[PDB]
Amino acid sequence: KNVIATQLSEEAQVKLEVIQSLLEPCDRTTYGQKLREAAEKLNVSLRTVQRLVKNWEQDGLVGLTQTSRADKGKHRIGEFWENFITKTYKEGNKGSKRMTPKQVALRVEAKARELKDSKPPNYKTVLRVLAPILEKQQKAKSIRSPGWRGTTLSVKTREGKDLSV
Amino acid sequence: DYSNHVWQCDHTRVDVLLVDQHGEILSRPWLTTVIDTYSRCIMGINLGFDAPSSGVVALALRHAILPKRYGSEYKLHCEWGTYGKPEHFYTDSNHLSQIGAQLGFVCHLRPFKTLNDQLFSTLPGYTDARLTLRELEQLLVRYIVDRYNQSIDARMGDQTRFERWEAGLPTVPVPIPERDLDICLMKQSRRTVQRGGCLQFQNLMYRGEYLAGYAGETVNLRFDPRDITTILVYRQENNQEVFLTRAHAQGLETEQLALDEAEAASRRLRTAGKTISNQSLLQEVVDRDALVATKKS
Amino acid sequence: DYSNHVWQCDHTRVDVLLVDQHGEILSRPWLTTVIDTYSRCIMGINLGFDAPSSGVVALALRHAILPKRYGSEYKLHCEWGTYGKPEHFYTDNHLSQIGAQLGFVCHLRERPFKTLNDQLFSTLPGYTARLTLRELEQLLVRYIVDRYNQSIDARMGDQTRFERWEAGLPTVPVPIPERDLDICLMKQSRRTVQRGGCLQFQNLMYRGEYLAGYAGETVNLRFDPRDITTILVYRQENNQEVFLTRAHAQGLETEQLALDEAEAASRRLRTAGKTISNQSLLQEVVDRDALVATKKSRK
DNA sequence: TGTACAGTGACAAATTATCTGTCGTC
DNA sequence: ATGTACAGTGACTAATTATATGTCGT
Repeated sequence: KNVIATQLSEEAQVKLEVIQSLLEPCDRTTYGQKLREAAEKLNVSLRTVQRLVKNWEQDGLVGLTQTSRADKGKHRIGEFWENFITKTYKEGNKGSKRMTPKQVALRVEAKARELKDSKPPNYKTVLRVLAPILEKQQKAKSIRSPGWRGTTLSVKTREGKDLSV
Repeated sequence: DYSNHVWQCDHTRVDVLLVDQHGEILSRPWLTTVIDTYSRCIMGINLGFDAPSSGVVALALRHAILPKRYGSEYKLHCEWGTYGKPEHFYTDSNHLSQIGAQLGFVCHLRPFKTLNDQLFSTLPGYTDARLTLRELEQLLVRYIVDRYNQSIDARMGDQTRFERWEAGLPTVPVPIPERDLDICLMKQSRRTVQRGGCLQFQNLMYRGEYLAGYAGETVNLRFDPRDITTILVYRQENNQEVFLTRAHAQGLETEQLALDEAEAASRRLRTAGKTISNQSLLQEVVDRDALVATKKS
Repeated sequence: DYSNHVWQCDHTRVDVLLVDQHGEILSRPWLTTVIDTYSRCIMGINLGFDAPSSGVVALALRHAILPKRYGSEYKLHCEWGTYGKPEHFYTDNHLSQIGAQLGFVCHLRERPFKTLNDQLFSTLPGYTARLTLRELEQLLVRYIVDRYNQSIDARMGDQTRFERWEAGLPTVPVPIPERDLDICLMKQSRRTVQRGGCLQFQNLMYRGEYLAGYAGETVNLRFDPRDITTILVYRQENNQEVFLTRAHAQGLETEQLALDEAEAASRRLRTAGKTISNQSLLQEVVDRDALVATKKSRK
């Protein structure tokens, strides 16, 4: 479905400024020089303008505006440690236990030593691993209820019978 | 050279004052219209109390390029049918440039007196205001299409301007998908999703198809100021706004509702609350303190 | 042309390896200076491990503009009298603003090094591990003036390098107070004023005449890394920044500490704390959890 | 001059995604 | 489909009014 560009940075506006100039209908006898007069203001070689117009047609304004790397938000400690961190925090916060990340990292240190792993994760990674989990556990406090609207009303009896009022 | 090459966009302010559903005096609306160059055909219009900023023109683009669906209340004779992606567009902020770019047509921005000459300039409250904005929407699409567009042109009077435009399209006018033309809509932002995927908008309440997955999150809305009965919701990201779902107005008493009507509903609801006297509710405040002024520990 | 007319900045990277005030190897410094292109004398000079950059260039420019002085351990026989703005400063955007503030032209895009590099530094036991950046001060700031600038070139009027300087003025500079150009100093974006006007910086604590009224507010510091024993506290306005107070380090043994020494001092605390034989200490955590997991619920 | 630990900002070191060349027939 | 609803918020907008401008001035 539709992807809308917003918050275009100024170099993306520069990309727009060439695209809005290349939008003048052209042919091979005109594309080459009307591209080159843009390449000089892009200050980069013609083939990049070709990939720019390629991506512009391929995706629109969100094609000329760069997309974050496939690695963003994904850790390099790997699948074992990503689990073990999150496993350990999760078990430490059921019942009234309230194991915070530092105590998890102290478990991670113990685990690597007994695993004979010479490179345990640093506490900053462990805190970054749990940061989205902590935020998901936070959001649950805020979720608003729409409430009843207008004149029509009923009340929810524990008999399961909604008594109209 | 051909018709449908360059599309003109024009503005005026209609010297007819209007009255609201509950009797409030409305303003005088601005009229914006999209017309051919080489035909005199009218292909897009928007009318309202919004100033002729980028707003009313961005909608008047959307008006033309989509299939011209129409309602029975218009009592239309003719199908307008003027779909087609433009290729050049011409007007009196920059946002028009982003639309032109994304839709792939050059925007190179810098005749309404036909309706000043016509009896349109003599309806009540022209120049008792016994008309309203929905009545103009129904009548004006008719009185333009069935009469001011379908008639013989002032010069080159061998063709009606619609038919001069219709035959002159270099091939056939091609409609394009609706949902890709959301950029032309209005925008509202940082709305918050309530339990079950619910949203408030213009004192009305809304609900989405899959929006319940993002309760407690925040989302943006886009809409037409012509029927807010369903409005498009998108999830905000760092440099992308992705369409999520439609959301449907709930509890409204009609099948259609213009934005002006939500303003009027609120304004009547608000103006009722303003008439209530606080005289009791106020005097008790000073009397509570005058009592407590006697307290000493 | 004149001794205040045209000053040129220069830089060098030193060929000596340094040890801290305890005995561990640090690096080989960067070195930078400005030279009056009229008199050809080495004046304002900075030395340290921070690499040449607009902050370092601006810091050496303060070292040129401000009247030079020495501590009671030097009291050196030769001294710079250099001070004042040039009409033009050469180092061939931040350097534009200092010129626009002080009112001198900024240009950016014969040099003396061998008189120290080959003649002196190559002779030291630590030439390219047994002398310190407190010592490599005088081993430059003495010899650069007590020998190099005190030398005479007949190529330029047969006078000592600085005699041409103090002779060659169309109007002799007045000295500039230290308060007039803190813009050359370092910057700290946020610091919080603790109770009683105390402020932590570089693991030290500072207090100053009026700072306690700002307790629980945020202030900016500017400081000179050659001795952090004073720091300057600044309060930010809507679009201005006003000099708030000086501040003085509490509890120092000797009132001379440089930024480099404070880092190496704090690196002692860090290395000491990191020395714990913690592996015998982990046994508590795993056996505490094993005990709690051995307790199954009653139902 | 309370005490001082868990969390956090600004940064450097390391990893590695991907985008920029000189190019080849199209 | 719908807990409740008030105090505090944001995103503008009408009115104020501090003060930047363009010309003359000496």
